[PDB]
Amino acid sequence: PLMGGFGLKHPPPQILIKNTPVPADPPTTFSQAKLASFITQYSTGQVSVEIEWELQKENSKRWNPEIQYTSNYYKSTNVDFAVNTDGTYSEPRPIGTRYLTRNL
Amino acid sequence: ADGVGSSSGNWHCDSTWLGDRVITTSTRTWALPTYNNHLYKQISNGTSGGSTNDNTYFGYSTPWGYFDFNRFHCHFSPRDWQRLINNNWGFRPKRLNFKLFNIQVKEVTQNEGTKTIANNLTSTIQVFTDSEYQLPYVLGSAHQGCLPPFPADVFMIPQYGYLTLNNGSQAVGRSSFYCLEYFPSQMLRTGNNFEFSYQFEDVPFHSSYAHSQSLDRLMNPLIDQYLYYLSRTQSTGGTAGTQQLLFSQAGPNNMSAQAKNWLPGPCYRQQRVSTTLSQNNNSNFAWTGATKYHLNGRDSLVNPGVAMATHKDDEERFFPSSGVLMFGKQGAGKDNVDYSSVMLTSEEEIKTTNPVATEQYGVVADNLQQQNAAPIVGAVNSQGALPGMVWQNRDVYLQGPIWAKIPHTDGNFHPSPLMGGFGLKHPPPQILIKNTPVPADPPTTFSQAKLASFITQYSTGQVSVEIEWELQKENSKRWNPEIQYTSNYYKSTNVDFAVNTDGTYSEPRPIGTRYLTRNL
Amino acid sequence: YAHSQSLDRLMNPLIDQYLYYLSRTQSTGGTAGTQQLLFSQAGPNNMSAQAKNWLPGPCYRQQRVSTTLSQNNNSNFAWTGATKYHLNGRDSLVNPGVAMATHK
Repeated sequence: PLMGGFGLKHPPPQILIKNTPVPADPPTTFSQAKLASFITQYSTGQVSVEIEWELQKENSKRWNPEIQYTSNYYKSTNVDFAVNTDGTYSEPRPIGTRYLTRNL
Repeated sequence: ADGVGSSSGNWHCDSTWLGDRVITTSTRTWALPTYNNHLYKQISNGTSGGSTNDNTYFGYSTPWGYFDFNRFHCHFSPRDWQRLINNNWGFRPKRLNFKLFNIQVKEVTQNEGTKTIANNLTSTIQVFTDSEYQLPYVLGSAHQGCLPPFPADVFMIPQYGYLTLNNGSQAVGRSSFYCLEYFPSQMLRTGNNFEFSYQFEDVPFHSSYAHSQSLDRLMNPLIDQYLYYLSRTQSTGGTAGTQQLLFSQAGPNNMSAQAKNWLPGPCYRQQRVSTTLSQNNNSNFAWTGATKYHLNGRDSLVNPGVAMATHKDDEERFFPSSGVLMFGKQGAGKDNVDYSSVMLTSEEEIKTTNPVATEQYGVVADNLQQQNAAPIVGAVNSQGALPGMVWQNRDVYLQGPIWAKIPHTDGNFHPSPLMGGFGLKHPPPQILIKNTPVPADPPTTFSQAKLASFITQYSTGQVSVEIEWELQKENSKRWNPEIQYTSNYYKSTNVDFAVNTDGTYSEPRPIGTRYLTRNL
Repeated sequence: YAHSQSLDRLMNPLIDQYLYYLSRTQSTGGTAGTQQLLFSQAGPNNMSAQAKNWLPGPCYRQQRVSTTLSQNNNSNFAWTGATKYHLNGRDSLVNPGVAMATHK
């Protein structure tokens, strides 16, 4: 994929969910028209997704230290990757996946 | 175990195509109201009012509703119907399975002007099938109220009623009254579900195909016949007309004169109507010039009638008045709607074996000729069954009825439904459903009168019907390509057999079942 | 046994049919009679116009005779007006004939 990712011929199936329609009271005389009146309704619940990942461990003879991803040492008004005073979670920066080096 | 917090069933819609079987299955959401305030009622219409003698009836409307799946588009998507009619010569139903599940019962109450709706967890509904066919069988009259063609629609369940012998509006002595509470029925609360299985009796395959040969062309075009016919009764080329009997062998030159083993199917004539308005007469002949039958003093229109070709070659515009099934387009009125709204079916394919609906069956002699008396030949407008006669049944449609119940009688002739379908002596039992009445608070002092005050109530739920179909595969040595049913290639504002911008599912045209050919 | 339903009344009296029939060939209410094709669904109001799956049994007509003497014609039509069949040059009276209702 050009956005980056894992191209999959059979990706994880997409899960579809819908509230079953519940009709409001029909008339007492028969009518062929479909029922256009429903009870206003919504649903809530919990969802768990669990992915097992396989890792390729870094094995390298490089003598000097690697570059690592580290948080800023200096003081700040609020912590990065944490809620603010109002309770809003924010992500300060995009975090790329490549800090390690290999030989080309 | 069942309960108020667990679902009684799952949603299933599929068509499984395996070998020579196809199993179609549908699920819909229904809503069943309370009919007749839980009352049986006599209903009748007499000739005393503006009604004529033909329209009189006597019968009863019940509190009960009933499920009707009897139309094909209940069980087939337009794509599943296309696989069927393109690839197969015939099909017949084998068995069905039926389920009610996920039943909600809800009470509704009015306070001033506000409405409110609440679950009633302890209420029931009553469901029974008439396995023994002890009730008037009201399916197969092509009534509305079938499951919708499109699975996302929610439909109202139709009220059950029946008609009985009458004289005028009054009832005769043989008139029957049926109390439906007098059968055993299963009672279901919101955790209960209902199921039964039915197996179709052996029925001939509906023939989905056209003949690639007309009935009168079965001959070899190359070879003469050894039989003779009477070619000429008069002397040819002579200065006198002296009569002489001359015989000839029929051959490629005159095929119309050859001897033939078979005859076209039976004929009962219809009046011809043109879609071009100028060609029709100026009058209202719809009822007057109609083809009717007369039963116990009441004239009943013959609709659609015996299966007959809609029109002959190179006449598109003519159709028999009552002869063809007529379907309406989505959102069409019930009364005096214009021609553009209806969809006229046509039988093209049976021109081979069947006479044209609007024309005479043939011509027979009216007299015994003499040297004095000229021969006279009359037309045959209506012709019953003769030996050596072959015909095709009317074609089923995606919008049309699947089966009918063969009346129980001493005798019948070729018991196949005239709307098209599968005639069944033991059709699928009709399923009856009703909300059990729940009384409003009775008085604190005893009274003998029955309780007329009830809690306003209705129920909803899910219904699954699953039919296994047997297929007759097409095996043909035809070299050139068949005609197939195909969607239009050109662009359009909206897709055929799909919802529009407003969400309304529509069916553009009736789809007949015969695109394949066989040899006659 | 007798049937408790006539052959043409097998319908549900409550519900309309989804099929249509040709109700009127002429323009209604207009100062001109210009022909126009108008279709309608048959229903409880007109049952005679509904589509039906079956037809009444076969018919071979008989001459009608009244027990009231005054109503009958004055002649002897017993043999002459009789319903006969013709077999090898001999006319045989059709008796009793195909099963048909005696009277309406």
